[PDB]
Amino acid sequence: ATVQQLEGRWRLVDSKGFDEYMKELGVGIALRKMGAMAKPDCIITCDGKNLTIKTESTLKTTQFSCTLGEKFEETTADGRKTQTVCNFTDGALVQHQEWDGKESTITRKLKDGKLVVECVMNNVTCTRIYEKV
Ligand SMILES: CC(C)c1nc2ccc(Cl)cc2c(-c2ccccc2)c1C(=O)O
Repeated sequence: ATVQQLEGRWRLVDSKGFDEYMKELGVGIALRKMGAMAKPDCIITCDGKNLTIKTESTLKTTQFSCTLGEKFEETTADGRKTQTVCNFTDGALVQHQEWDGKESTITRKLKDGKLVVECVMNNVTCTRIYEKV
């Protein structure tokens, strides 16, 4: 298991719990409708400890870059300005976001050749699955 195994362009094939996660975040109706109906690609590139994650669809595209282990200001899809850290740990990329005394974790793992993305805030969870393209 290495962070490099997560590289490439990945296409969303299954979502569960995403709308609920967005309601927990407090996302408004315009963006929730967009997120319910987008089928984005995820594009992950990594060079050593440098990581970029771009999420791309007609409806909505976002991108961030970071150094693994380093705290940075991430502007999210829904416009939060979080203190984020990403680490590759026990075979998963773990992204922890902190803002206004709130927290959310997003994990990304390779399973059976598919990218599995899991999100949680206050026990409200989502699982999104991507196949490689
Ligand atoms: C971190 C992840 C679960 C995520 N969280 C979000 C949290 C809130 C919103 Cl409004 C969007 C997202 C979007 C996302 C970005 C573009 C198209 C569809 C979904 C994504 C995404 O797929 O990158």
